[PDB]
Amino acid sequence: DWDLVQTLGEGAYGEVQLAVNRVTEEAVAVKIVDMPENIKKEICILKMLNHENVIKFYGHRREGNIQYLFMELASGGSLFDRIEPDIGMPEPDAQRFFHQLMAGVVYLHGIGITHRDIKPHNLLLDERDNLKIADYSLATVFRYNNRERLLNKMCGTLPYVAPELLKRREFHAEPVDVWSCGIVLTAMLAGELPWDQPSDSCQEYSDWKEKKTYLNPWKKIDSAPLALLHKILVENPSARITIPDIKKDRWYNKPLKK
Ligand SMILES: CC(C)(O)[C@]12CN(c3cc(-n4ncc5ccc(-c6ccn[nH]6)cc54)ncn3)[C@H](C1)C2
Repeated sequence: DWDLVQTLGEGAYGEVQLAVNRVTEEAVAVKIVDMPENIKKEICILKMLNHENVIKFYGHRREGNIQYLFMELASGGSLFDRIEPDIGMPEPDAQRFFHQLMAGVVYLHGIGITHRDIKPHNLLLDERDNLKIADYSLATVFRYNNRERLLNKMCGTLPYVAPELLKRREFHAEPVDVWSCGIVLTAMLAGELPWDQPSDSCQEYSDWKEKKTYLNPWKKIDSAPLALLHKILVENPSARITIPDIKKDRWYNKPLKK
């Protein structure tokens, strides 16, 4: 019924392909997984999703040991491909994408789900350039029956992970996703990642902690979004800005055009 045309992206288990229906020509995204605990959890999370800034899940089909996960194709491609290396993108476009990213993350956190791997390759765009949070292979429950569960597993992508994930045995989920959103905002406004990892052995991270904002990528960023990044990229997660307070930030609320 479907023909595999091109690879769309990668992940820790299986692969995501562009599939074209042999009868209707309908183009969709399909995740093909070989061989059980991890896929059952992923399917469960994908079934919970219903929001404008999260990738739409059509359903799943099992054939022997092979699992197929059907998702709405993001015709605008990835946010990664909108970032010009060493430049970024126009500040109004970055602000709009950031507003949409916050909308999707508030939605996930509201249903007690943490994404755990927010980065430009996992942020896709529809026909009208609406951002959509994709890939739930690392996603997990951090709140159930109004009771929070601490995370105790290391995962994600090193330039995007919060420092507490490397240091603490257990840590709160929401500040970790807030942090990765801050690295995404830095990438959008500067076209470069600030550090390989948020550790003391990383000079670029030490330089940020020492407020050396006269260095790249910070010197490419205007004072208003930089003031927001100073509130997000806070080492101590208990002192880090929360999403309700990000929504009150001067740059977040600044009228911008084109
Ligand atoms: C230019 C071109 C060749 O015509 C494009 C590029 N496009 C896309 C779409 C997607 N999609 N769409 C849905 C979807 C769900 C999950 C994932 C994913 C990424 C990582 N893990 N899961 C990726 C997904 N990814 C990348 N590029 C559309 C084809 C436009």
